[PDB]
Amino acid sequence: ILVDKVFYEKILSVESFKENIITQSAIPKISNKEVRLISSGSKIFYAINNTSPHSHVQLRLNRFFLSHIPLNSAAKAFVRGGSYLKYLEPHIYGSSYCRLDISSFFNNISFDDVKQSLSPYIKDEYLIGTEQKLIDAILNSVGYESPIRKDKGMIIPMGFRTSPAISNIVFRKMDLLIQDFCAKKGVIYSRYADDMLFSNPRESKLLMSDYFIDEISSLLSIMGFNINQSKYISREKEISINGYVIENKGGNGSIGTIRLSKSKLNTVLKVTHALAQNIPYKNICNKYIKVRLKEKNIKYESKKDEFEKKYYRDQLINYLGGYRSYLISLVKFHSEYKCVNSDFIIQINGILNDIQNHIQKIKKNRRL
Amino acid sequence: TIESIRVKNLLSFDDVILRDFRDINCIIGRNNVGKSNLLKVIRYFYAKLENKKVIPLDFHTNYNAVGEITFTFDTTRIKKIVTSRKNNGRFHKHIYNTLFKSSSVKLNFEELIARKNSTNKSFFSLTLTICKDDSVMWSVDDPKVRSLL
Amino acid sequence: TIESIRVKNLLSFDDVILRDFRDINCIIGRNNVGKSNLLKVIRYFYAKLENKKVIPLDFHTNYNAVGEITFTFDTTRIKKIVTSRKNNGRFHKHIYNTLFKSSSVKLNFEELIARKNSTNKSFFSLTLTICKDDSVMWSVDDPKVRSLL
Amino acid sequence: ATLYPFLYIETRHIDLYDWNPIWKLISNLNSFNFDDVDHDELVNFLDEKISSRKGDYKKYIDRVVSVIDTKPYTYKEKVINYIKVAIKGDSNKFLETLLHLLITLTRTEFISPIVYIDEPEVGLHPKLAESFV
DNA sequence: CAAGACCAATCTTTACACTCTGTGAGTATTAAAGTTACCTATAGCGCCAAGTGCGCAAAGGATGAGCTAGTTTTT
Repeated sequence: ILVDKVFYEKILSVESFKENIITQSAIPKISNKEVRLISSGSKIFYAINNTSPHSHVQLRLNRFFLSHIPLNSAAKAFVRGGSYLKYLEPHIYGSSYCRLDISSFFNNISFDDVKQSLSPYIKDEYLIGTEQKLIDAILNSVGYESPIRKDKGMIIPMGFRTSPAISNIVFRKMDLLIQDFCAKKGVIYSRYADDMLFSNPRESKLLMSDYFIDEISSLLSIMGFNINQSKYISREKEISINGYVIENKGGNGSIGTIRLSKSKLNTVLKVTHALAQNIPYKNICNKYIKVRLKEKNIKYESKKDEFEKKYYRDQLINYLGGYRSYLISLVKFHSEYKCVNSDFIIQINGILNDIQNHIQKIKKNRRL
Repeated sequence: TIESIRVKNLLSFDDVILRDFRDINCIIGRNNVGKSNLLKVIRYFYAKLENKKVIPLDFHTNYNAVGEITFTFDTTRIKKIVTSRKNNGRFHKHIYNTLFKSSSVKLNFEELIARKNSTNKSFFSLTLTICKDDSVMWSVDDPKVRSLL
Repeated sequence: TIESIRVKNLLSFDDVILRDFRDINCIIGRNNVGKSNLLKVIRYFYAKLENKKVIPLDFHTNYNAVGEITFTFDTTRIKKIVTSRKNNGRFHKHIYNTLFKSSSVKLNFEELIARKNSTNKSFFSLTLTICKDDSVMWSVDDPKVRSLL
Repeated sequence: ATLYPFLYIETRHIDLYDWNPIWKLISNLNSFNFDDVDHDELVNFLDEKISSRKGDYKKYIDRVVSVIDTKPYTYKEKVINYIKVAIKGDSNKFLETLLHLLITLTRTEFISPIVYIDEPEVGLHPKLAESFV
């Protein structure tokens, strides 16, 4: 794709910035009065106003522009058809497993790297007179000058709509380099967001050596990225990643299996047990699940003891339906690839039957 | 008796998997190029199995660096034949040492008995990788296994 | 305009160098296999110059890991034509960018005046390396130079 | 024979790189006398079209002819060369082109050829054969 | 703490300039035709003006209604 002046005049900016084009005025940047500063632990999330000229431009860029630039198959995050299960699937054929993480992935993306990556797909011309270029005008809708990070200048912040696509486009080069490095060693490599998973099917201690870490660090130093030394895992014949267990006993032509730990399913089992023991829905929805109806959210008093009950029932049924959808997604993944343990399949079939029975009982009780 | 054929990033394939084969599998369609590409992939794999010098296949896209061909063989009847106490021959013992030796010495005394000797189906997986510099790599580094397969 | 052809560890060659070529060259001998191998080496080199997919040549012995083909071209006439204050054309100014330069910008003002003598010859060297994994390496990593040559 | 030509087409063992039937059909079905074209005049026209100096393409052609000396062109070869220099470009598609050209050209002439086609559906989807018909 | 290893494609080819029509020794030297040339597309619902919008979210009757929202990963 090659975006020209008319494309930005009609498609990218149909009505938001049409006033600034005929008047021959430069496109303004995003001011500090239009972005929120949500905080979560040691993380800062930037939220833009839902009614702003830049939000519509970002959505149009995401749908029409940042969806056709080719990517690398090793990236399985924020891409249509990608999933965590597809991120774990290729490593079932390996006997040794290694995991790596990138420290401050979004905060360390250089803006000039983004500009260079997006330059070939944008025509080199002046959008507004002889003062502002088309590339700069497009790029002013994705960056932000962080008041807390003025030392680093302006960066692409997490919480915007166009950040993941830009991250994938920027990191395509590093993905290609790492894949080329791993191909010669016979190591399967996959990436989800900023997490890298490496699998070795042969009997060797390459993944447990410091040489692999040094090589990955040297590769990542071209674009200024660093690894996190507190999240380095290297094991053999079994690995656990956020409750997903991948096992392979070893041997020539051996196929591993993927299952879920018991701790991964602990909350749903507790909810099912509480529901089968006739526990009030308020306690179930407040203790196990983190859903609570604050009194401030109430707008009109009207009637009191009829909306809380239906709200809690809807939240419970939505939670159960979502977890059922997750389990049947696992079942569909098994049907497509056949890399799931049989006993786990029996267990999840029983759990699905129990969940469906509980949902039917909840619906019948609500109707009565 | 092949069970699964997987092709990733080769010719006109991005990620194509064929399984559940029957005796009289029939292929129809309008895209004859796809059938020709599948035939070429199979012939290339079987030529590389027998150590023949052939031109590597092309890539669907140049934004990747690998092309993989995966084959799965159902080695169930051969395992039953070899592991029987009645058969004492050179070929049976050689087959056991080549196919079922490495994968069986890493198991304890619980999985071997009453867990893999009743109805289980044994599978053997072989992967061929083509790099960007026209280099060919195997998942198993043993020519004897490839010759026996 | 070609002077040296060198082959190391390929087919039936250990280290063979051919030079001092004349207008007419006659090849005689009872070892026709050597002539066929030389023809194959030349054709393989010129097919790799044009980016064509061909089977890599075999090694004379397996106790090595590389196979080298070296070509040397005489570029005196082209250097005299291009570097004259008489020819201002698109093709004249492109050969100096691709075939020449990157070797005169690294010289001071005393080597250039001594390199303009009427009794000087300019040479260009290309090296092709074949590895054990059927990989191809070039001494100059520029397709434009190969296309121009 | 020259009033009722016979054309035979084999579809199974067909060479797609050979266009001899097309050229024969074009040459036979013409209403122009190509012998009135002056070779010297055309050579002069081409030389004047491409020249940094008057009389340069003629010298090149003469030098080429002085060493490529062979049998002179026949009439059919000359008309084929003229058609090739006039047109802009050189299994099922070949047969369709043959049939369409035969139908189109045989509209202002009293020559009626007869064409035999063997197995037109070799290696074709049924919809492709239906579309051909 | 620094570090070799810094993507693919960006449209595709092809090709001497001069005065002399056969020959050329720059302190840093591609470019103009031809042939193409690609597609992006929409969200709650209903209504009347039929998509460029307006109203409303109580019916209904132009601003009381009433008013929830899945899992997991990255983070």
